[PDB]
Amino acid sequence: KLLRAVILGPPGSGKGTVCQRIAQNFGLQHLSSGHFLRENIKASTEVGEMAKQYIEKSLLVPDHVITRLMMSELENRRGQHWLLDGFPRTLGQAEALDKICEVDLVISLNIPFETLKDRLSRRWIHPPSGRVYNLDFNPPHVHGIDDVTGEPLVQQEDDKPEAVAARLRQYKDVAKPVIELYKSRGVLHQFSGTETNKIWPYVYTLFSNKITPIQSKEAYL
Repeated sequence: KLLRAVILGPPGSGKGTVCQRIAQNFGLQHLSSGHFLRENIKASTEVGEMAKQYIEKSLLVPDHVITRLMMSELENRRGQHWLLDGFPRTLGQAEALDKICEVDLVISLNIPFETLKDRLSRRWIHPPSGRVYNLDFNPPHVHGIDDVTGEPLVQQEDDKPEAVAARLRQYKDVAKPVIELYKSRGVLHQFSGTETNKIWPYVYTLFSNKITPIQSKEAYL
């Protein structure tokens, strides 16, 4: 009856964007830990003020605080369709979620490493300012130099294949137990394609199979 949907993927996969587009196209509310955290901190709720302290003191909000905050928000929404963006991250979080609902749909965006590494291979940066140029997207106005200063661009260590592969492995170590849990329940769709422009229709058809769209012309595209 009510859709319980989750979208997962590593940083830079496009899941925040796809979630928002799904939210507009299907009239779902975009639910994420980041969004509820900001809301709670802004409103100075009990969990909000804890979270604030975690960020200021340790630069990191513990998973159990995110869990607490999500479960309490989702409990105030049990009469609506849920689209969870990037939650559950960990297996304990998944176990908590399963106590409050039956998850019907999990999408994981598992873009091949070769594809992620190639996008990052044409990133150039102006170190002093942090200005970023992707040559296939937002190239500099003059080859090899910063738009503002005319100073040389460089390729940084964070975008090199070894740094990228290490971050990908860290993400998968955390994500794998959740993927396996939902894979076993028959609810899981993994995008592993090379054409990232196909992510949007791939996700869209999976929601169209569950719920009727609000017939926007902003689907294509």
